[PDB]
Amino acid sequence: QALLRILKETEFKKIKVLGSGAFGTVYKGLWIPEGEKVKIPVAIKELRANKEILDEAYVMASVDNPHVCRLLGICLTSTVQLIMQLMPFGCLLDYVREHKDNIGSQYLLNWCVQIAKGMNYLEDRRLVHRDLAARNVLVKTPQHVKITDFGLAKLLPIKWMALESILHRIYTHQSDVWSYGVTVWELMTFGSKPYDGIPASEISSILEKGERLPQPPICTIDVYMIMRKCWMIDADSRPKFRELIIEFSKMARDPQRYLVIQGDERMHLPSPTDSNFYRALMDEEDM
Ligand SMILES: COc1cc2ncnc3c2cc1OCCOCCOCCOc1cc(F)c(Cl)cc1N3
Repeated sequence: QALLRILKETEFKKIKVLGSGAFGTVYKGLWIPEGEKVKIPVAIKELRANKEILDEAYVMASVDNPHVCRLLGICLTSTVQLIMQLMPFGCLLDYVREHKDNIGSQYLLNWCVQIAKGMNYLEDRRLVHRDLAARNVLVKTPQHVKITDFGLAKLLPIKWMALESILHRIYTHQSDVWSYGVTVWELMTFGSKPYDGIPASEISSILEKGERLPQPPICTIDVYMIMRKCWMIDADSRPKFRELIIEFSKMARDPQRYLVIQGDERMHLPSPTDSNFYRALMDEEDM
């Protein structure tokens, strides 16, 4: 395909390590096009059957949405190194932790809109994410986040999975809606760990008995009810992503009534001069 570039070992180098998961290790790298002197920053994930890999990979490189990250290139040899575009701000989970007092309700609600927009695109393409979490939402600019780690799931998180995924390994677009709720909960708690102190082996036990994540202190009841319907036992009773896009888009038009944060009227707001400046330098895709 013309979308997944197959790279040689000799045309890219790992430079600095950025993080790891229980799947692979993410490096900041450099691509040196053959015959050129430039060095282009890329992100590289070295994972811990080659045809199966390439096939799932083509499926990945076929995502064309402003809020979904595209797999750009691959190098199948010693280890499976995956190449995508570098996001200098990092993952959305770390971003809300380092800035846990200077994030206003306009940003948080718009992030919820965009993640749902990206998830809705995955459902239209009939692709199940399987690993949605704040750690797997990247920040391109503060005004533009993107969902990442799409396919790595099958190519290779108890507290984010739905009960039916935990009990029966059933992953559907509605179990992704459960995962979306936990991702939204994480953002409204500024990066708190869900079920902190609870062993992962016991989560399905507490889920069956009716307990859910408690109400974050900044959430009104309108926002918390959306998160609670995402955790209904009946998977067909959970909201659809298209319904979530509409609901968070409404609340983003009056952020102060649905989120109570201290100084929200003193926090930075996306400026047109600022949004145009970010676009010309870091974010030229369509939107
Ligand atoms: C500025 O720092 C970063 C820039 C990045 N640019 C692009 N992609 C990244 C980046 C990760 C960074 O580090 C922050 C913390 O690490 C994040 C650990 O979990 C998120 C991993 O999600 C991925 C999945 C993948 F398949 C591929 Cl290929 C790449 C990434 N991650």
